[PDB]
Amino acid sequence: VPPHVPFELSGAELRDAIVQYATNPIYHDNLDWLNHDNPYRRQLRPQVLPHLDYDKVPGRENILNYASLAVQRLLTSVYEADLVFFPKSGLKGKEEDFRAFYSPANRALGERIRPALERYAFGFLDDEVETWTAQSLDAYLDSLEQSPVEKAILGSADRERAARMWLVQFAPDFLSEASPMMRNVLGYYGPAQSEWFKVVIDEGVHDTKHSTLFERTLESVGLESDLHRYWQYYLNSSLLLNNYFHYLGKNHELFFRYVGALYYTESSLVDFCRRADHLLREVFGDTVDTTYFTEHIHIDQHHGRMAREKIIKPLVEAHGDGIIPEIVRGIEEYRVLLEIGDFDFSEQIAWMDAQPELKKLHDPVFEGLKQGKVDAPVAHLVEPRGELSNTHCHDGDELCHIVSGTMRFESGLGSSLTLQAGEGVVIKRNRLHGANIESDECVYEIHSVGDYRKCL
Amino acid sequence: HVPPHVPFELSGAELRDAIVQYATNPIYHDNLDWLNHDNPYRRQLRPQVLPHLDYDKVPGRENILNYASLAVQRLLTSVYEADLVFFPKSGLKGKEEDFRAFYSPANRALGERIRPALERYAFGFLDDEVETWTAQSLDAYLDSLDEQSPVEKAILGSADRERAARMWLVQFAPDFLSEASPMMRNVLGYYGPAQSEWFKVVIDETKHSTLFERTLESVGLESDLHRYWQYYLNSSLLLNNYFHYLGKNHELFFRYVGALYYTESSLVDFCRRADHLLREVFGDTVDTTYFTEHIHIDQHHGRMAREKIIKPLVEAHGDGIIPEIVRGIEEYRVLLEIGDFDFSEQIAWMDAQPELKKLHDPVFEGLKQGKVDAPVAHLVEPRGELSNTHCHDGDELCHIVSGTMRFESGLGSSLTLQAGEGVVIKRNRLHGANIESDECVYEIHSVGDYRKCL
Ligand SMILES: CN/C(N)=[N+](/O)CCC[C@H](N)C(=O)[O-]
Ligand SMILES: CN/C(N)=[N+](/O)CCC[C@H](N)C(=O)[O-]
Ligand SMILES: [Fe+3]
Ligand SMILES: [Fe+3]
Repeated sequence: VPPHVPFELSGAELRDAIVQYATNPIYHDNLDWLNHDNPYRRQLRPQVLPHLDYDKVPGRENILNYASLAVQRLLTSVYEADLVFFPKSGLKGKEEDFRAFYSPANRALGERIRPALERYAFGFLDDEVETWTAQSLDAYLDSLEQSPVEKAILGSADRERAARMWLVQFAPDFLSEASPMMRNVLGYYGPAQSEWFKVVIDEGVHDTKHSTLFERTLESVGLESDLHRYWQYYLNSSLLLNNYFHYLGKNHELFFRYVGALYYTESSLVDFCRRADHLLREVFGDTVDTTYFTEHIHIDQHHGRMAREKIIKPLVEAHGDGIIPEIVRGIEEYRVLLEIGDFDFSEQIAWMDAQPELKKLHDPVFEGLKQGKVDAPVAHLVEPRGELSNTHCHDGDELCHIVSGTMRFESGLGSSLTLQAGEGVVIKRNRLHGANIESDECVYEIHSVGDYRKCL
Repeated sequence: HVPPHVPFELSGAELRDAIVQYATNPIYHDNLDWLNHDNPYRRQLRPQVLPHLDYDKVPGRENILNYASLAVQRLLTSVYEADLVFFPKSGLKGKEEDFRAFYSPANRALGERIRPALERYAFGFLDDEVETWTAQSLDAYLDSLDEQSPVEKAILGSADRERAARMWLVQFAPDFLSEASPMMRNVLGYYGPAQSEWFKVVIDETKHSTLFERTLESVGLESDLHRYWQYYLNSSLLLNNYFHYLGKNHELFFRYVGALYYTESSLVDFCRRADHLLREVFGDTVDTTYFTEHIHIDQHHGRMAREKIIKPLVEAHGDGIIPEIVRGIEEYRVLLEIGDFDFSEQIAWMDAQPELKKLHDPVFEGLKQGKVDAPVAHLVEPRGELSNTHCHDGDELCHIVSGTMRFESGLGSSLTLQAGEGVVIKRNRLHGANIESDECVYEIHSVGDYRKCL
């Protein structure tokens, strides 16, 4: 038997493999803000990927940096090669893209880089979450206010816009509802397998399928339900939460983490749906369809009790107390990700609402640079009409200054500024944004100021 | 600027090395026993032979029961099954290291890198075995689809009916004990009304795996995966793997739609024959509930598949998908033919062991007359060196010089070979051996066609 060479992929070889995956034409920059009923095109900004360091895994303070957003986008695309999608309008005329996404090559290239991407995406959780007995576990589960999202949306300068931005964050999860969970039903194991399957079944009648109900919610507020129309408006943290469940479902060494996360999500579901129904009704009035959420507003309309009694209990008995720390870890990791999502979304809404003031704030920041309060690297850019900078973020504060021409500066769904000669905008660290050129040519500068407040 | 795309490429020595890399995980090394003992993480891939196979030369149908094809089928089963959840019947306690060796980032990535090449090797021949359509002509075709069956003939014609039937039943263990797992692969995602129709079929599969457990146990077999790994025929793995292939690779979704229609439409006849044959072989003691769940004509999802899956998909996605639907049906039918042949051949081979032990004498004598010039391998193996099951691409003569060998030809099919004895080993037939003396000295003569030595 030849010696086993352990799997290894790092450094330049890893960078090249990531670029190889992501340079498939279906991943190149979109010329528009939206994907138009084409579930095979996902914007991975492959031109930036050669310049990121995938070997240096970020901690929590840096997980909203651009490299993390880039990796979350990559991971979503890799996981979704296992999911079936067809366009709403049918496959006719989209066969080439279908075959580009579902190909032996696209799968193999993505699967080769998946281990490194998962370390980059989830490695920080090792430091955010810390032997057990059946006794300790029972106490723990037993021990488990206006929410951050409610505050963000209800306090917004534009409540309807803020709520629409919120709703599109759920498109990949709710429109493919239960897909990551279904990954745990394949195979051959104990009575717990049928219990898992029961939960999945709840999430074959198409009209009552929960994804169909969420389609109606989106359509009732003027949004569309084709995946991934709103790709460029998906926040880092939203992708992270969705990806976490594909991670747990695909990687069966993490099965017991999923068991924990299932218990916690089912136990929290009714409160989540009640709040969602209330908030949406307050924002949109009679016209919003909240049936997706009201399917679970009755106190017993969840699978939490069954998860504890028919999944956790039999698994601990069968497989021993060694699995308990994994159950707890799934719960605690998921709770960390929820915190990150609340922060990221709140920050994004504030950033969208502040655009007029951040356009004005360009003036004193630009003046500060002239006075030499900060010595800021400058990038000088010249871009033609319709060069659409697909959405991204930067790791420090940046000042965008227009020398000549006209730019549409995009900060969120329904959140835009028109920047003309001599105008600009303060771009806040980690905030999702993009731009398009509206004149024949636009000449502009990006100044890397670090902390814009030092220029004031 | 966007860097140029380097197309995915893996072939030649790099591919061989990658296959060996995957398969040298300790959980894949040769078993010291004939059976896996309630450990679903250990699968025998005979990694020591893998460096010497040519994965670039894709076999045609005449060669798909050759050893390289068996080796690739074993590899593919293991690669696909990393996506399936298994725990031991006795629980995970004491098997955690193997659990983590199978479900690891490395094991998955190594298997996925080689999956494209393995699938070309496994299924490439179908391109030449199966050859624009309209909704009209598809209807005519489906309408045109339809005497002991080959399996009935093989089992009821056997020298040992109970043994033949047990050998048959273990072939289904990976499929039936994980029932509907490959089909479940098609329900993930977001597509039309057909998604919910697919899901309904999956739901419809007491859970059926539990019923098959009872069938196995009623005839003295065990239901832990993969106890009987070394007795799984090439063709059985091929049939199971085909459905994981269709389910994992969504460019093949429409092939799966066709294969679903055909399997549902053939299910009742299959189950009726299985029930009758098992009752004849075993009498009152066999539990056939797994099969009698589907002995009623038209009580399958065939009509729904045609009206609620095929029809809406053709309307939505166009007539371009129709040839793929047909191809799934025709490919599956080819694989069934191969399975019928392979299983029939294996049962005949098991039943003929006493004659093939006697036939060693004239074949060995023929080699002395100078009838065939045959390459000879001279082997010396200690007690308990268990040659995990495999096959050869030509007929081989095994001759024992000294010591004692258990020569294994199938489940419950064994010969004891002593000094001066041996056996004719028929090409493509699954077999192995164990050494029962302190040392056994023996010879393998590559005779090609043993009949030329007579
Ligand atoms: C308004 N521009 C901006 N925020 N940039 O980061 C520069 C964009 C540079 C280039 N068009 C791209 O998409 O990378
Ligand atoms: C009875 N022996 C036999 N049929 N062989 O092919 C050779 C056995 C060679 C070696 N033990 C192996 O497992 O490959
Ligand atoms: Fe930018
Ligand atoms: Fe042999």
